[PDB]
Amino acid sequence: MKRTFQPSTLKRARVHGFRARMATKNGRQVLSRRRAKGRKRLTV
Amino acid sequence: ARVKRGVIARRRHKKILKLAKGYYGARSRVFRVAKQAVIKAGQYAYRDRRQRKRQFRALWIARINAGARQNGLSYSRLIAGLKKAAIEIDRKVLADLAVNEKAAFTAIVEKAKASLA
Amino acid sequence: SGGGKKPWRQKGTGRARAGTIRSPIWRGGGTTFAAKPRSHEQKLNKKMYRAALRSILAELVRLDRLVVVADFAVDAPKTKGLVAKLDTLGLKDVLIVTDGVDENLYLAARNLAHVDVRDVQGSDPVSLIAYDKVLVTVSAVKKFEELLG
RNA sequence: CCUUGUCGGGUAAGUUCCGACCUGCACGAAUGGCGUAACGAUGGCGGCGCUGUCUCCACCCGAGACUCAGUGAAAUUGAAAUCGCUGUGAAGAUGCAGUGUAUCCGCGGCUAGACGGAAAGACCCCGUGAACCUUUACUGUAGCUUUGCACUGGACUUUG
RNA sequence: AUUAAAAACACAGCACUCUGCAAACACGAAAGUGGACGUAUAGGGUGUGACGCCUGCCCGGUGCCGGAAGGUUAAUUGAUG
RNA sequence: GAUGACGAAGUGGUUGAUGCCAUGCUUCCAAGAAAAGCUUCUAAGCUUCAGGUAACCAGGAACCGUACCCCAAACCGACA
RNA sequence: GGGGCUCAAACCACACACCGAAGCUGCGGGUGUCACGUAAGUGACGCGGUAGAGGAGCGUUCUGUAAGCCUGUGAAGGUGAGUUGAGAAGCUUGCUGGAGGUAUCAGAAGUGCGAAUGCUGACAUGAGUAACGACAAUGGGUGUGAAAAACACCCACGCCGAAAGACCAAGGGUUCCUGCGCAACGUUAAUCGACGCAGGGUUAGUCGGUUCCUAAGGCGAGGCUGAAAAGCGUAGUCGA
RNA sequence: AACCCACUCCCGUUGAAAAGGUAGGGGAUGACUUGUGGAUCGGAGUGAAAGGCUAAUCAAGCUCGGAGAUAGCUGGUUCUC
RNA sequence: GUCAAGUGAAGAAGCGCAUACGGUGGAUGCCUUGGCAGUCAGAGGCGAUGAAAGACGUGGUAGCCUGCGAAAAGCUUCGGGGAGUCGGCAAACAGACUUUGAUCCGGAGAUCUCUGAAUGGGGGAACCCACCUAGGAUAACCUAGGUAUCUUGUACUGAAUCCAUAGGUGCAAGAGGCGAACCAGGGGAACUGAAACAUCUAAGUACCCUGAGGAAAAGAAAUCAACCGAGAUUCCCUUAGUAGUGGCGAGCGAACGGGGAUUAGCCCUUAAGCUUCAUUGAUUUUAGCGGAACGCUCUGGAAAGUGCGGCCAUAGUGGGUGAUAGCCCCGUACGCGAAAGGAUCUUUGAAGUGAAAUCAAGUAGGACGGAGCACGAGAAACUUUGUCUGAACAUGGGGGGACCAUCCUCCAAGGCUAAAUACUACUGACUGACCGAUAGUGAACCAGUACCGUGAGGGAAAGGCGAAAAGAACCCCGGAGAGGGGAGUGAAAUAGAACCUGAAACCGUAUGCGUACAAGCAGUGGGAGCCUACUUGUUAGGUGACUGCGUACCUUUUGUAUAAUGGGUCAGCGACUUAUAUUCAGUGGCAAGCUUAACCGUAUAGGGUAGGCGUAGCGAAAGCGAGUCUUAAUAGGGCGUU
Repeated sequence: MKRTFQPSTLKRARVHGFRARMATKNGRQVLSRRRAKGRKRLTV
Repeated sequence: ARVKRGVIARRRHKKILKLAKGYYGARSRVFRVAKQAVIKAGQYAYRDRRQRKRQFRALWIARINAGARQNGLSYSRLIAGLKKAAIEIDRKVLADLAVNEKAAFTAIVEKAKASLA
Repeated sequence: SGGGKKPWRQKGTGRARAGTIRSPIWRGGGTTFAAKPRSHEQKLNKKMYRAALRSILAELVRLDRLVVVADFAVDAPKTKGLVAKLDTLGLKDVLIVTDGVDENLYLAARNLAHVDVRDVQGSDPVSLIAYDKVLVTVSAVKKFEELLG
């Protein structure tokens, strides 16, 4: 009975990290929406 | 112009819950049960203003009946004298004279044994 | 702000039907008939303003609330000089209606607590039914009859 | 389907089973036909052994239950001073009517009722609701294909 | 996955059909890629489902394959009225 | 109940791996990573000092992680 | 309907009484309409009510009247009592409150809640009920302590022992250790703790990474392609 | 045996657990089990095929917009005479 | 006394009701350092001179905010200010700095680590590894610069290939990124409405994408008009919901002509205009300075309030001071003021640009297929064009809604142009019949936080002591507890920090009465006894033995006690609004007239009568008019009419 979150700091950064978001246009506007909302982290 | 309704709603709950004073349980202390209970108590209070006039009319008649059969006459023979004689005296004070002034009630039932009709 | 998705599924949850966190029933939600900036300006006919002024001036005469002077001018721009001249008329809480408001008469009496200095054009239904006396000059009743008669 | 067809076997007795018969409602030869060793947490039958499955439960051992100490929930809930019966009644009553019972209050148990609790019935109907699938429904359309004209030329001939 | 582990699916074997290679086919507005750095004993698709004995009749309907060349038929052309 | 000083025997025969020889051998088809370090060859180049190869001598090897938990009360499961 | 009833408390007639409705009458109460009244004023007929139409109001907050009036000799608010009105509701007052309030008459509305399996918070009931997380197992002594079934040590007894033992990667992030603590957290108590507060603690040429190299795959100068965004990709250069 | 599975019983169903446990059971040198990194995604993948699976969600994920969709339906709509 | 019988007051484990206090809880009222919406202005961008957004560091205590950046709550300079200061949560304490002028406030400069377009190369953002040149350093480094790509320009170099093209290399110059809307374009839904749906609608909306600017686009007639004329564009008001258009359904919707806002047209024989500098005066902005006039008295903790008397006023309904202040304080009216920058306007030069070359050819026109014009290809004009074609040349050519003639009016295929207009993330000032902690921003408070998700994303709750901390020395019980009892403090501590008010549900203690042989919506009519206050009793409050009648409420229904729905309860919140058109009623102003819209306005005034409706109808219409139609028929009816 394993669950859906199996943590890995390497897979977290290559899917959701900052370079990954700013590599593509649709994620480069995740980072601007998430900065327009004024969030503390903007890459989690 | 915003208006908050906490001062008017608590004085309106406190009127209906003062009229509920003396009621068992949540009928006297929560509003949804006390509003219904004060409405019901004023439906009954309306109804029983009519029955009070009926319950005393039965009690007068029952004591006049009981005090007439002391003198050898029923209720309906005592009342029957007075489409022929005329005392014009009512059930309220004949019941009060059957109990209290028992000799002045014997004088009325002999005027009704004088009518014979 | 917010309340896009439904808070729970439509059935099965034993909970009353919701469609947003921001319903007007919910304490986060919007006012149901929320205000927007609107105007409360309304239309008087031009004949109807004039007939209502002409009905007010008639009652200012009839109640002795209208006091006509030959001319009304102060020389210095000074409130003390105009208090001292209204006191010669037995007069406080006044409307002063001139034909044209001069500059010293405006600089005096614009601190003074219960007077106004209007011209005839700038007189209005409320401010000559509000002050306990109205001073018009003789030049003002000429201008009131150019407008109303 | 009729149907537990009929006959044989197995049982004391067998709608299942086995072997037959052919009267195949409504088998049939690559939506394969009929067999078939081995295989199977496969379906149905029968036997041996074994037994608390059962006649029919008895005793025993641990963990709860029960009691005391400490901590401390939940679904539910209009309000409750919350009986039986027989009638009545939006047609199956703790509450109406009539009448019998019945001192007041727990605890342990048992679940007949409270049309008990749980999920705005899943069946059924409804809606000029939805979705998804189908096609020889309607209307389209991607794709494939045909020809005209472009890109696109000359040079003889069959040919008009 | 979380009520169905089976007789369902897969399978080896079998057949049918497509495909001559810049292959059929598939993903792509397209370049490109996969098939495949393979080449008909190969690859795709369909159906049956070890093996043994076998797989009858029907080409009307519908599909597919081939066929004359007649009739009907589209844009285009623009005679004549 | 801590620490400073002293402190004895320490050999032999058996049985042995799932460890090592072994990335070895034998056999089978389904036919079994790349690239660098490394070894070597020359090119373009060199003054044929630089460069190379041994020897001797002297010095150096930066940065980051390191506690603790892992058949879990420290991870994934709202929970010791 | 029950008790119970038999020259009836039954049925059939007739006579006379009586009881019985919010009906009717007596008596006291608004204006609903209408007619009269030079508008005091009495009369007459009404007055159950859902959907619904009409008519009249009360109360709340705000603005004008309001630089007014009230109020620290005590506002709003809260809690009582008394009183008045057909009603919504008003007025007066005791206590609490400790700084505001708004006669009247107009103006504006976030204007009146018990229901929407409403929404938020608080709080009941169930109920001091069920449970307290594997049925390895605990029993004494001593200590400390405000208090020990649970902490420390001691003597026993059980349990695991291809782990309930030792490690590594991952993942976490100080949980490690010591002194002081026990509110909260710990399914009880706790002096104990993975809890609080403060100090300390992690030392590398050789162990792991970086650095070197590549796989899948990603990016990709130019380039090819595509309404745009972009897709694909060569050289390359990332990626254990 | 480990390991991976999940046929049967019972318990558990407010659970120790949003799918477990105990006793038995299947595979266990293979079409095996598994770590780490990667590839494919919403009329779209993936599927030894069950409409299965695509983060406890799947006859079309999640999230935010169109958007206060629409609802001839449901429920509710607050002072007095 | 005894025995029989009859009668029954006390004795409540617990419950009910009332009252009195108390707890829980946080309502209400009052409040505000926070929001919300306007009006008037500002300036409309930031960034390779390294932005938005950050990571990490920076302090005597040191966490998090705010500042800063290894020069790190700051360093140098001017200018201002004049007595205190070392930012805030956060009060204290250390060690200090300041009249030889600190802190603070503006202008200018210096520093400015790491990430981020991120730009030397990589990468899992805040990390890793380098190279080149110059200088300095003892087998280790250090300092100051360079090192991205693409575009354009330029120099040098040179493949197949002879020439020179491609390519290579170096230099200059520029670009990239971010931002709430506004703008020009590219691509473009669907639910929905039509009471189904497909044409159509929704709607060229949402959304994605690309550019530009402080505005943008548009714009100087191949434009409209009817034989009269008007002259760019954009914007508002009307024409008018009219003409048209449309499964002629739902719907969509002009123009002519008027009224306004604004006011410029220049050129392709080279121009206005605009950018960059350099200057000429001027005006603003970035901080400040001066800034009038009240005492006594009363109550009180405290006076601004009371009572009396004054004063000031270009300053009187400001903020807060121990209760309500024109004269206490800070302001306000009103005057003044700038070392140094910024910005606007203006002189008068300069380099540019506009600028495409020379009045427009693959263009106008046409045929197919689309799209637009309000116009669903329709008699369809006009405009755009994906495919195919294809002119005339001022004794031309286009338009005037199929088309043809005649008139009228214009010159397409080159351009550039201000103002009126749109918007507000950001500043500032004023304002509100806006909100007042369940409200108003999600956010008054360390909020886009905590928390939930792998992620995009979702997204809270939480204000109030007092005037002043005067925040409770000391004593006592307790575990050097928690929490209390005193004493102090204050006006008040039942203002003691969870702190103003302190409601209701809910939970208690005390007291009075009722209740253990009596059946059910829990009340109501009658009613004894008992108990409290009072005064007379024929009262007032509490309790209510006993008894008559009595099956909650909502919703939904022909009907519900219904065993039909909904509600555990309390407190807050929660549902007929607003805009624009229109009709009817009431109430008003004017009246055969009435009323204005944009806009103007020293601005609720006044102007502005474009328009709208009325005074005349009938007809499909020309038209005729107190009258048409019809038919050869003024012959016969419908509509209107003082």
